[PDB]
Amino acid sequence: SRAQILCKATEYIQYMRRK
Amino acid sequence: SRAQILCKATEYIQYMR
Amino acid sequence: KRAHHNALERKRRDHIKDSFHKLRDSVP
Amino acid sequence: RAHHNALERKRRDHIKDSFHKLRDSVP
DNA sequence: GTAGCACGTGCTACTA
DNA sequence: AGTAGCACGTGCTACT
Ligand SMILES: NC(=O)CN1C(=O)CCC1=O
Ligand SMILES: NC(=O)CN1C(=O)CCC1=O
Repeated sequence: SRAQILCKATEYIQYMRRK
Repeated sequence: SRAQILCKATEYIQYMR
Repeated sequence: KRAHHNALERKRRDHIKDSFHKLRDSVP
Repeated sequence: RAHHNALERKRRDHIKDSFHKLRDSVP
């Protein structure tokens, strides 16, 4: 789902950018 | 952009991982 | 009737375009 | 027109392709 | 009865 | 001037 894909990458970028 | 954003994101993720 | 659907899809595109802008803001 | 339409069909497809490449990158 | 999708257009914007 | 890029309208399946 396009909404789900955007949310994922966005939530994984945010997490992984704070390590 | 939209396409710019997906490439940038895909490529940013590819490098951090 | 259907304009209700066209207006509702306008909110969905706005939602996707919102998520595009959010994802872009998280990547340098 | 058909030519215009034909390019956008192909441009959309490249956007979807770019959407599936991003879902496959993140765990 | 709404959500996700992809399509056919028309408009602005960028490319040789 | 052609090709990108975007948003709309709109007619689909499919889910919850
Ligand atoms: N913008 C955000 O980060 C919050 N959010 C959404 O809107 C969908 C998934 C998610 O985590
Ligand atoms: N599979 C890939 O080449 C990765 N990629 C591209 O080619 C453009 C930027 C992007 O996301």
